[PDB]
Amino acid sequence: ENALLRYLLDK
Amino acid sequence: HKPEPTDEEWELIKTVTEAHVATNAQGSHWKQKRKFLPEAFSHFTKIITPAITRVVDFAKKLPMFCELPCEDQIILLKGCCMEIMSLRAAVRYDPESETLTLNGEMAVTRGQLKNGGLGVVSDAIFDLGMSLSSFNLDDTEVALLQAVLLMSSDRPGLACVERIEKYQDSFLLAFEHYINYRKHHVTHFWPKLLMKVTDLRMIGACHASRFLHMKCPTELFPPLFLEVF
Ligand SMILES: CCOc1nc(C(=O)NCC(=O)O)c(O)c2ccc(Oc3c(C)cc(C(=O)c4cc(F)cc(OC)c4)cc3C)cc12
Repeated sequence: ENALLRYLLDK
Repeated sequence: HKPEPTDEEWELIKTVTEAHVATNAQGSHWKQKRKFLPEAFSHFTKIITPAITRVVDFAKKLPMFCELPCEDQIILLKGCCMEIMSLRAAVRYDPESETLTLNGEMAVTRGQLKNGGLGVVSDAIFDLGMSLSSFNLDDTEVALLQAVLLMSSDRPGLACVERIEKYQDSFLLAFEHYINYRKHHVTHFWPKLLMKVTDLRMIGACHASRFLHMKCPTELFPPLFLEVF
């Protein structure tokens, strides 16, 4: 999971 | 006499200080843009997501954080997010209105944050705010306190435990040397600051307890809030 956290970090 | 920061420590102090100042809500304008909440899941629901995001932005501006694998970054942010937000509210304690400021805008009372959903953790954050008055922490001291909570090697599931412990030791030495340079008019300042790191660590694990108790179906909780528990 952690899809939104993952997104915000890899931006 | 007591050791003052090295050149490499002054560079680390610049990086972490600027990272904090750039991600701290209304840094200059927080006290003059303050709106005192009337008399709250709703109003605290709205502001949690931007507060998590600012912590993410702070870590993302620390080069040492960016050298870690994604799964360690995720675990480290899960671990320090409420700790860092709590600290940021606590240093914005106004003793005359007895309020904390959330998101640079919302001044709240002990009662409002307690009945708003935080419960006894509200009392811990307000009591920390009161204690932190006489400490007179600057942006640099707050930023290093944040770097120390972020670089915690005892978070469950971490891969690069040794690397993270090494990063934390750099911050702790820089932090102690800055405290020596700053010559605060308080006895045993450094030992007392490390006790505050424990207070924030206790707040971080009580947020996690209260979270599991607040479960209201999960879809009422903002998505990013659920990810960092
Ligand atoms: C200082 C303690 O930590 C906090 N800090 C800040 C902050 O801005 N710090 C200063 C800075 O960063 O400059 C905040 O903005 C905070 C907002 C809310 C908060 O605690 C709740 C509360 C009070 C409610 C829900 C909810 O969204 C919720 C949703 C539900 F569906 C049910 C529910 O049950 C109560 C609660 C979720 C959180 C994190 C804690 C915050």
